[PDB]
Amino acid sequence: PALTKSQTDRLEVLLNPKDENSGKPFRELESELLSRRKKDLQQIYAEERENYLGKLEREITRFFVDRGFLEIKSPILIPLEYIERMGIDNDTELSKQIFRVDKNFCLRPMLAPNLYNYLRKLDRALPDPIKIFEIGPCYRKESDGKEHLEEFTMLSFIQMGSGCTRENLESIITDFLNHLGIDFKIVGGDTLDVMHGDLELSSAVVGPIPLDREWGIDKPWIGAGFGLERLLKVKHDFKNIKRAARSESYYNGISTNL
Amino acid sequence: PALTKSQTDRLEVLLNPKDENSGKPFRELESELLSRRKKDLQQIYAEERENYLGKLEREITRFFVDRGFLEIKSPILIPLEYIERMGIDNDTELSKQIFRVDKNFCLRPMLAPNLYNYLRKLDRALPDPIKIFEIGPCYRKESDGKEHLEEFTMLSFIQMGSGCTRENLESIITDFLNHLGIDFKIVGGDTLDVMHGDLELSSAVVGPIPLDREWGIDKPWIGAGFGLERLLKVKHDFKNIKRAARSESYYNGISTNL
Ligand SMILES: Nc1ncnc2c1ncn2[C@@H]1O[C@H](COP(=O)(O)OP(=O)(O)OP(=O)(O)O)[C@@H](O)[C@H]1O
Ligand SMILES: Nc1ncnc2c1ncn2[C@@H]1O[C@H](COP(=O)(O)OP(=O)(O)OP(=O)(O)O)[C@@H](O)[C@H]1O
Ligand SMILES: N[C@@H](Cc1cccc(I)c1)C(=O)O
Ligand SMILES: N[C@@H](Cc1cccc(I)c1)C(=O)O
Ligand SMILES: [Mg+2]
Ligand SMILES: [Mg+2]
Ligand SMILES: [Mg+2]
Ligand SMILES: [Mg+2]
Ligand SMILES: [Mg+2]
Ligand SMILES: [Mg+2]
Repeated sequence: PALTKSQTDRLEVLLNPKDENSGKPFRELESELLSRRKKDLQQIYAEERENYLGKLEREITRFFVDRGFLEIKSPILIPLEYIERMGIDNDTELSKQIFRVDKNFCLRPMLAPNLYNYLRKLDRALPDPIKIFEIGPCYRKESDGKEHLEEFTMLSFIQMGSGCTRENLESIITDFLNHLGIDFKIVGGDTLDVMHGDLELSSAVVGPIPLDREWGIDKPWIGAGFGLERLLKVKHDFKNIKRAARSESYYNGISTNL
Repeated sequence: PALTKSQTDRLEVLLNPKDENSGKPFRELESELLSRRKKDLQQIYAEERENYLGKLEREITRFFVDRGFLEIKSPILIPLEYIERMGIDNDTELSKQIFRVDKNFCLRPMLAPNLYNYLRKLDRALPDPIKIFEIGPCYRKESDGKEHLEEFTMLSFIQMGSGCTRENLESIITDFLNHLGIDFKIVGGDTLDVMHGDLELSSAVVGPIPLDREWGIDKPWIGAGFGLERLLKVKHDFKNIKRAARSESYYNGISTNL
């Protein structure tokens, strides 16, 4: 007879985007998909052995290092006061999304506060313009599940000082996404969102903005923040973002429950 | 007159391992070190632009991928039950070191529980022996500060099935550390610690151990866990591990308070 909804969910777990009702019962559809997915893992294991998320991070790192941006690795566990100093008050959606740790810390929901601090300190040492980027874990409590992870990975890059125009911002974005092979449109201090269909890949900002002064920043700047799992989702055409996440249930978008 | 202890602390912050009392007052020692450290940052910014921690991670990744180990990226935020299932009861030192998040989660203090789960699942897909590794953030509350970080980075690798001997374990360790250029001694299921002088670089284990069965593991295995910041500390001869940490105060071991 027809597939149950539960059986269809199970097959959808094992289904990869360009695999492709029939006289075929569940048992045989499942056995066929199990066989294909095991072979996919075997092929990764025999050849490249790289995780997509780690690999994307290395590729993005190369891109920005080669374009003059300094690679930052800053804390993931940050002072809780950075959150209010970011102007995230009980008025904003974000205030409710913070994972708190102990009395005085939290998991960073974005890279911005640490990068603000790096911008100010590095301005004492480095010639104009100051170009930096970080890639790493960020955390947000989320109700939604298809485009949101509670544990995700952000790329943020910033240029500060000379050349901080909207055109140069859009140009970096454009070179970046064409380099990765990802289709996009830019939709618009100035605040621009980089969209893939209805999926937000990035929020980008042309500074200065009034918030800067809280962080001791008094120069023009441009920057953007990207979700790596969203980039992976689009690039590999995963229909659920959980296939692109740090996970025990998926490896390079392949189910590990085989 | 003599340097105050506070002034000496300040200079020690700006002092890098092979920089080198005098008729020289604080102001001029400080200005000289400030000048050298700014130049160090300028040189990084002009040339390589890579963060040491990120770079070490890429180098370690290459090493294990090239030796047949599958690269894993698993959650950092893990179920609290993984901790007790690791046999970390209120009897062990570790139970007191867990950063809890919400009711049911915590920051992983080690990579082992997630890798146990990957070993069991991948054994259904991959040929013997199963070789995997992960590098990423781990978290422990620590009282000590000179060799311990509360936020650090672990490398863990595991081989499971055939070839899981103490000799092959010691051989991987040995090739690994000679590749990185780090001096060590191995000190000794079997439990071995990889030492640099009095500093522990790694705990390594030859399985099986009784804990395996909790995780559905019933094969021989060998593995080890390394602190990346400790490796960096030794390699760059930093006298405090905070120079090797994710930080807003140090960049590649250079003070950012200039
Ligand atoms: N929970 C999440 N899971 C996965 N990626 C995320 C998440 N939150 C943000 N991102 C990514 O980080 C980028 C910058 O963060 P930003 O604060 O602009 O997100 P956002 O505007 O809250 O996104 P959304 O409207 O989709 O919630 C986003 O464009 C998105 O790509
Ligand atoms: N708090 C920490 N900061 C930095 N590195 C750490 C920390 N805890 C563990 N490591 C690194 O992780 C490796 C494996 O973890 P393990 O649980 O064996 O540490 P440990 O035996 O508790 O170390 P120690 O005796 O130094 O506390 C250690 O050999 C060490 O290199
Ligand atoms: N607003 C996003 C992306 C972003 C925008 C501007 C600057 C940066 I640095 C990052 C975020 O930080 O959540
Ligand atoms: N005991 C250390 C290092 C280690 C030892 C054996 C196996 C693995 I995988 C890792 C730890 O996991 O904290
Ligand atoms: Mg949001
Ligand atoms: Mg949005
Ligand atoms: Mg946004
Ligand atoms: Mg310890
Ligand atoms: Mg120990
Ligand atoms: Mg140990």
